[PDB]
Amino acid sequence: GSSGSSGRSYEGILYKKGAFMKPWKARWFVLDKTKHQLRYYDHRMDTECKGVIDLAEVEAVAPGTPTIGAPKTVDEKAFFDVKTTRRVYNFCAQDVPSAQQWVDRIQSCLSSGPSSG
Repeated sequence: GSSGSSGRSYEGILYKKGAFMKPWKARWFVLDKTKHQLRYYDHRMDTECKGVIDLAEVEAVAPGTPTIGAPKTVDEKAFFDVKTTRRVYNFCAQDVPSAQQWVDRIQSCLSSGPSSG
């Protein structure tokens, strides 16, 4: 991170696969490093958070490719899939880099393993 002070975590635009008539939906996600969870609100600063993704339940992530429905803004070197216990998630930032940061972030808080080394 470093860039800007910001709260005690990160926050940026994050879309989600459509899987429906309509294309992907752009939502405001919240990469909480302190809570290690994924909080996304329908609208920037909504009454309450709608849905959570325990990063601690993330198996890993991989840079996927732009499919149908996705935005024609971001590139292919941005989209990143998030694997969890529940199911696979399709996410992508609004930039090739901005995305990489999203990954590194999520990847920076995957699952607890062996310490010391």
